[PDB]
Amino acid sequence: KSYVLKFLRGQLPEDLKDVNGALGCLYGTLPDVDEFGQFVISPDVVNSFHQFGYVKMPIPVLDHQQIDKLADEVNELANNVEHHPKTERLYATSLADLTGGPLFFCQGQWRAAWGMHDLIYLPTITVAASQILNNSLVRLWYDEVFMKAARTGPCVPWQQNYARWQHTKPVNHVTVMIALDTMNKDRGAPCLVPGSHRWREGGLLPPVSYDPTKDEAHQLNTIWEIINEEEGEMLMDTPPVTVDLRRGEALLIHPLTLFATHGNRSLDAVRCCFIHYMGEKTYAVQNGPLLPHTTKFQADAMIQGPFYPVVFDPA
Amino acid sequence: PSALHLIFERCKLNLVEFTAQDVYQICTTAYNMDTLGMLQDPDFMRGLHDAFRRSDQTVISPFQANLIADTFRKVGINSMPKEVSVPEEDAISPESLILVLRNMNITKQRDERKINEVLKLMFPILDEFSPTQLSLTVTELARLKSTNADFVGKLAKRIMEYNDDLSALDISSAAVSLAYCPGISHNILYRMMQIVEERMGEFQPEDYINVLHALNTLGPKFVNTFRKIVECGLQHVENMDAVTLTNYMVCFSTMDYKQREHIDIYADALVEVATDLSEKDLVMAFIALQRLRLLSDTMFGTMASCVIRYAAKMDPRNIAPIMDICSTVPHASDHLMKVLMDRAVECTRILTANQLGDILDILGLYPPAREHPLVQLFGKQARLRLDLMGPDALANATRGLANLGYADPEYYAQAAETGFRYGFKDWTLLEPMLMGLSITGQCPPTMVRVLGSHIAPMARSMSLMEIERANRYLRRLGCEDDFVYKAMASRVLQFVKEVTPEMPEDLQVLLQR
Amino acid sequence: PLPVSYSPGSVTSTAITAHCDVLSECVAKADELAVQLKTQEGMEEFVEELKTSATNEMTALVKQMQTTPLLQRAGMHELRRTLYYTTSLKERDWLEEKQYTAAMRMLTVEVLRRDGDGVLSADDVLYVTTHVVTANFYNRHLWNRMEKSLLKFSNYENIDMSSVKAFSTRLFKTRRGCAKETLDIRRKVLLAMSRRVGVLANDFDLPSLLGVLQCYTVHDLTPFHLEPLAIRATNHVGDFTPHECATLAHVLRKWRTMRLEVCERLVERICTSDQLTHHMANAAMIAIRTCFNQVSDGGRNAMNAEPTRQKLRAMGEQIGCRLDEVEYPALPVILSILDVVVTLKIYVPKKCLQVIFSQANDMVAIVMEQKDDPITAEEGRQLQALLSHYGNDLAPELSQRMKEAFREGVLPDEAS
Amino acid sequence: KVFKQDRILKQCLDYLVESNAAVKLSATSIGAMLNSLAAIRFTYHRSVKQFMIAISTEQWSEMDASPLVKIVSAMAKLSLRLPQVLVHVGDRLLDVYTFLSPLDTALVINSLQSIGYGNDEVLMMLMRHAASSARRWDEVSLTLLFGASGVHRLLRNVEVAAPLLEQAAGKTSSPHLRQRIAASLRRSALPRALVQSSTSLLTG
Amino acid sequence: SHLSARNIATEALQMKKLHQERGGNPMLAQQARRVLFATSIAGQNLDARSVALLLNTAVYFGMESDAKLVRECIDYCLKNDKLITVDVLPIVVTACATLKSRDAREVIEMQAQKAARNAKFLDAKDVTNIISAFSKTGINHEKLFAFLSRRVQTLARVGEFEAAHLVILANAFSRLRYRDKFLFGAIARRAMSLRERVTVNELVPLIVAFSKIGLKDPKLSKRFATKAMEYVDQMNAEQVASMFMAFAYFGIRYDQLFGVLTNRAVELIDEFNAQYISTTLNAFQRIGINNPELFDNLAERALAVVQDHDARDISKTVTALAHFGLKDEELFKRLASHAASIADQFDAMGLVNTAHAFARTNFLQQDMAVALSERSVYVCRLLDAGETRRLLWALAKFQVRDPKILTPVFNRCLALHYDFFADPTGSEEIEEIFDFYGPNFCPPLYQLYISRG
Repeated sequence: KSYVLKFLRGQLPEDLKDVNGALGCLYGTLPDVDEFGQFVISPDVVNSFHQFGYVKMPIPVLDHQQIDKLADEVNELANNVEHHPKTERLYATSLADLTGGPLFFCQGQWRAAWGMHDLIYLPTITVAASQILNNSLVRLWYDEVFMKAARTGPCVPWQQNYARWQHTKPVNHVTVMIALDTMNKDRGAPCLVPGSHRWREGGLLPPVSYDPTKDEAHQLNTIWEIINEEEGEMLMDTPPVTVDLRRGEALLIHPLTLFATHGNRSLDAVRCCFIHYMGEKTYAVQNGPLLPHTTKFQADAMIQGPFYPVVFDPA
Repeated sequence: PSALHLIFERCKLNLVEFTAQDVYQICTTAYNMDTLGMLQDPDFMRGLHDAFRRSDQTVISPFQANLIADTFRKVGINSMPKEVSVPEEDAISPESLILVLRNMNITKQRDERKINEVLKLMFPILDEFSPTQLSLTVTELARLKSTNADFVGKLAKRIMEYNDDLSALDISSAAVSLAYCPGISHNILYRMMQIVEERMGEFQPEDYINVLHALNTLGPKFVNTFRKIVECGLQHVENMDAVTLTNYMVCFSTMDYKQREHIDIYADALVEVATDLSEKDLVMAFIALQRLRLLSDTMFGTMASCVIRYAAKMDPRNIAPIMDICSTVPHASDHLMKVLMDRAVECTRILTANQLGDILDILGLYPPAREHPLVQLFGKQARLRLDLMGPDALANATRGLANLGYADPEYYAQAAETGFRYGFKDWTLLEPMLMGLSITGQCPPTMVRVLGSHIAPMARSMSLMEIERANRYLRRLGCEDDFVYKAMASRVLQFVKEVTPEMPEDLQVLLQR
Repeated sequence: PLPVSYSPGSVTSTAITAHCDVLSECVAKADELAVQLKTQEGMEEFVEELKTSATNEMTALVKQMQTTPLLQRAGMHELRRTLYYTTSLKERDWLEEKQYTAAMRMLTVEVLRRDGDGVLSADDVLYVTTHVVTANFYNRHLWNRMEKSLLKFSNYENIDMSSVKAFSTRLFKTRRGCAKETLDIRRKVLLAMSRRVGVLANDFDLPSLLGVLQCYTVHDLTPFHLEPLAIRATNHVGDFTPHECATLAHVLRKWRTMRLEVCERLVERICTSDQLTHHMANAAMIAIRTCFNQVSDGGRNAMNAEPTRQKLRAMGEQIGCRLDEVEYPALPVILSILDVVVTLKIYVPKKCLQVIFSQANDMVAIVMEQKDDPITAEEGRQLQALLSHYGNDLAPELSQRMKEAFREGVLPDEAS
Repeated sequence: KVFKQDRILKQCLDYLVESNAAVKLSATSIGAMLNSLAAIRFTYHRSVKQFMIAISTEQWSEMDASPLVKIVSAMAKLSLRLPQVLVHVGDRLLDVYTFLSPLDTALVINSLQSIGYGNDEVLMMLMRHAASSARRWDEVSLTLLFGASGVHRLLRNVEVAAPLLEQAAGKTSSPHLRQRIAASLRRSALPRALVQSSTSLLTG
Repeated sequence: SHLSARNIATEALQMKKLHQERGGNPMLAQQARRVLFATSIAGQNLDARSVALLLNTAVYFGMESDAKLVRECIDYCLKNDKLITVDVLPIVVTACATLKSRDAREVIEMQAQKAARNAKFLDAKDVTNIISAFSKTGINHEKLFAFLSRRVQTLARVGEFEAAHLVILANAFSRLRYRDKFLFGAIARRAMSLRERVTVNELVPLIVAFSKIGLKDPKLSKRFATKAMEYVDQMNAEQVASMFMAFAYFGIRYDQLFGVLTNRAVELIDEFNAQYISTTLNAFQRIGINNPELFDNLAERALAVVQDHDARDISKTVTALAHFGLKDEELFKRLASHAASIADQFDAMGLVNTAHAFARTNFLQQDMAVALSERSVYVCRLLDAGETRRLLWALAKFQVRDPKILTPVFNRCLALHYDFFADPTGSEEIEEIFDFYGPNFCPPLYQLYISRG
């Protein structure tokens, strides 16, 4: 180990993936090995997720005195006057053109900012994700955020998560979504079909078409293009339902579920976060990096490395 | 209720169009009564804060904006009002620049660039100021600590040329704010004090306070002025607000009045009225009385009864002077010392370096302090704070702990290591280190050599008695070198020109060595 | 058949070259109209026409680069020329802010991409940084990477002779009002390529030496590697005008080169002027004083101290007898000259004293009579004292004038 | 609508004084126009000053009290301290001070204190009038009076302050105002017994 | 519990001191991060000292220019430069060294221009702290350092400084590349006139700095050599390695001192770790002296402690072993295997030097080959002409021939082709590269190679 100068002995590495653990920010630190058994989720929630393809948590997982700090980090990550430091360590951001737009997103941001690094290891969601994945180990894949603009905030059409995850051999994932602010059907709350995860025996629906200028209603009524008569009858049986979220509520989804999110009609912005987990027994498909500037794997190599740290391990 | 729920939901989701006056009204009605839950719904306050931040603030007076920020900060969300820009060409006037400065001062955010700009723009239009506006801008500038003396001098000249168009309190404020600016020429100060002297007939009790404060800040150079005011005070000593008499005592202490005839009568009046003082004025009344040497038993009992009231919850920076004052008084006040020690025990973790050093110093020779727990616990903290202590605090703490008999061996080793990179300017700065190292008498030889090399140049100064202490400390520490002993021997020979049996054994052995 | 994206920085091109030729013709015609000036309404319509043809051309160019991928296929020289024009058309304000910001964003994105590709050469970093910081455009990553890439001195050993002159002239003439946070970067640009200047020291033209020394001095930089240049100035001093010689005196003093012999040879050129100017007089006086401080009485050469001091006083008199010909811009110049005269014991003719004191009186009248704008009270103290030492007859009115001015307290203290 | 478009209102306020129409206007109209201009924090103060100067002595001689208090309040909230108009207000207030309602006295006291008016005798007579109707004062008037800037100077005589001190304790209920008045009592010329007794009930 | 911001500032300063110079407890760092992540200064009203201390301690613990506390402090230091006296100038200047934003640059330049106006009106402690803090950042204000140089020269004629002042001044002046002979002469004069008060713990760093500055003088160098003789039995491993490094920098073959230091160091072989081994071998390579018996012991000890090597240690040890001829098969296999896992930590120097040293040694592992070859694309923009040529020769000996790896290297070689083809030390080194690749690979580079030059 080389000699570190006297006034540099407390700093941190450029990429926060190296600190094998959670910083002492936000919540104190990880609980002891025995103290991990209080975050468990009631089985009824598990059956509800199995049936409807999504489920909400009974209690919020964050407090306002932490959500305000997270929103401060999110606002800082969007500066177009002084670009946020550690920008080059992100997977991809909408500000790569130095102009941005009415939508702001960043992926793999836990490698760039404090606090949000500590969010990954929050027990109250990691243990729930472990329970959803049949009581096994969990692994972070990549985290991203969304911030809509003011009353001209665009929407996101219907989508299936696995449509972006062809590189994974099995369908063994889960997604946790955090609402950083109060959300509503007039502000950008999500709407998802309560049975789209049990269609075509797990098949993947054809990709949807969209136009970058039409109104939100037209982008919402393009679902009929994909479905057939059989799926149409279930659509009549199971109409789409929108869920409203307050500050700090969490929603668990399934990778095969159709989902979309309305636009922004309020007077300001709105923020939300998406975290995607794996279980064990997960292998790549092709030879190459799953994400830009990540570790390369073999055609049938198990997925593991520094960029995909373990979070929670039962027993 | 039902409609209330809908209104609350519409407010939280942030669709309502709120103007700054509406948020001010809602903040007021939540601040004063809050019968319905406003400060206990965090999302409502978050939405209101967002509405306030995004809304234009240019339509409200500074005080209401400060109230909005204050009521926001209570519930647990930070908030700062938006700053203001300097007015443009046509909007310039003597009234708008004063508004800019006033908003700067009220909201507790200051800036030098805007101050420089407004003081550059004020000069060409200086003739449009009303005679009651200059006495406002003068006390506004001196509240921003703007060290610019020529502009304030011009304002003072214009004010004094307009003497008859101001009230007494305006002159009071002008004097007190003027005395706070360092670079003023003294002739202007003389003329302002003369103007104050001319207007004794109209003064009020608060309005004496500013003149007394100005005289205290100025010093004895204006002594005759304080001679006149105190004379005018002779007709009201029967009833004054205790703060006024406290200021009289403070000015007496800082002026060096050589006429006890009035000091005595003022102090007798203060004796009975001092019971109404707060902490700060009580402490500085104590200091003022002690410096002019008037503390006797009759007033000491009353002031001990007055200070025991606060003794349980003293502010740490007001403890050391009280111990110092009670040190230099022969009367019996052991209980006040006991309670002050007990209070200072609790505040050990939050005490700074200098405060702990002085507290330990003042307890150098107190016998009841030889067994109180502060002999050890304080020292423990002295172990940690040692990396921040300056030479003065280090010397004071070492002197106090050595006089109390603190038996930690490595403490003085670290003290010597710390002091070796500081250097010493005098014998007093070095004596506690040797005294502490003398509690055991052994230490690594290299530091002994360094101490000898430091002592050698200092031999030329201390007198015959102190050389005895230096020899006693050196010989016990196993010193061996010679160019130190001969240096002390030369100074000893400078006084005594012959070896005689009168000198003690250490002088005898030094004279033959 | 490996793909390579390198192109020379000084050859193939795209239509960006044609657009840049159009813009060059436009600015050349603007300077041609300026030449026609050196009527006004006759050229004004053509000036408006040039502005319009610049604005429409910029709009077309930015739309072309925005809509279709042309940046990635563009060569390096087109990027350099486009950056130059995007700045120069804004300093000589012709462009609207939004267009300029968008064009700068696009150019910086492409430059960062090229740096990632690594095809950037040593000369291109110098050109880009010197033509970015001067226009004062803040991009954090570009600035940080250019700062880091200027620390490898060995790469900058092969810069062309015209390149150093162009960069130095560009970085020099914009110094008078530079923003603070850009100063440090400037110095790095001047230090990464100093060694090439040091080795080229034998090839620069005569006025270019003075220009380079001034450009290095204004940035508070006097590196030892450039010390030979000043030496050359001491050798070829016979070609400069008295103004340039006076500037060279101060430059030499700032370079520690100032010795007795160089000043002794220097004073003659200042003497040869038909009419003196205050810069030359001040430079001569300060140089004479410093070289009087140079000679040492308590030293190994105590044999010729006074024979040298008398000579120095001799020139001092020779320049003093002609001091009545010069205008004095401000009181501090008068104070400096009088201080040197007094502390050096140089006789001056009474006519020059009369002119100096009359000018000082006329200048000091304004501040006192206008009751504000400045002269410090100390300055008035020494001026009154100087006249009192030299006599009241120099200005029998300024005596009571300064006395009254001090009585009214119209001159505030320096620390006030 | 709180519509801040001062560059438009400047034209109207310039026209009002260009045509010499500022003198014949009814007093109530002036007391409404100026109060409205003190609602959006007008900026071009010089034009308002030239508007104020235009009105002559005849108008101030017999104005009703209700528009007069509006005018002085608009002047105070606009942060204006015109010298030669304050003397007009002061001597005109001599004849109509009895007709002032308690709310009007409460408004006038702090409106004059906030503009640096230093004619002590008129403020003392206003304080005497306010103490006369002490039983007739409600909470809002107490807030406007005791919350004035530098009210300590207006607590001078014993008989001009005690008559309203009780009512203050009985009626007002906001603790912050109670502590404000308790702190302000300590900087007056009232005796120690009365100050101690008043603070014995006031603080809370 | 909750406390005012000034108490927080005091405890933060003590926490920084304890972490810096009294053992690196990780718990203290974590607790300080927790306390400082949730504290703001806007509400309160404090003087410049507490705000500057908060900014300094926050920046020390790894807070970039994005957090709330840093911005809150920086705006204040922007708006109140007059409240920044000479007392708080060095604290803020040190605090802004790591930050490289716009406001940080402007604050630093404000302090720099203020410093070279109070040059004459300073004292010992302020001069020392100011010069060290300015040395920390990397400023290039020559006039400021000259103004401080005259002040230190004058202040040294009355003899106030202690050993620590001399150490700090020498280190700070050396690190800034200020080659003023008279200043260091006065420093040395004040050092040599302080009898028995320069302990070895304060003597060695002064020698290190005096070696690092690079002034050419054999007289004071010989004085240093003779003065260091009497303490040869007193140092530990670190000071021995530092002395080797410093005397290698001096560049004078003081054979007597080298011999006695060797006989001292051979006793302290056990206490040597990887860092001292690398430092000693690098110093011996730089000076150019062969000492076999010591080399075998150092090689065996490094074999015993392979796991502890960093990127710098490997880049030094492998280069020294390749240069000196002493080869150990097992040690080299372990080093290559270890560097396989640490392939990401190499900087511009380490990757190229390790690859070249491995290539010349004919010890070509394949895991190391792929791990080091893949990394070349990331760093290729930073290298120089000669380093790129050496890396290309190492890659040609590595036999990779993969366009994904090779494409940026050739672009960079074309970028610096003037220096690339004007290096006599390696004129034969391009022959093997161009033999291995062939004309069918890079037509422009081949055309330039065939051309005269």
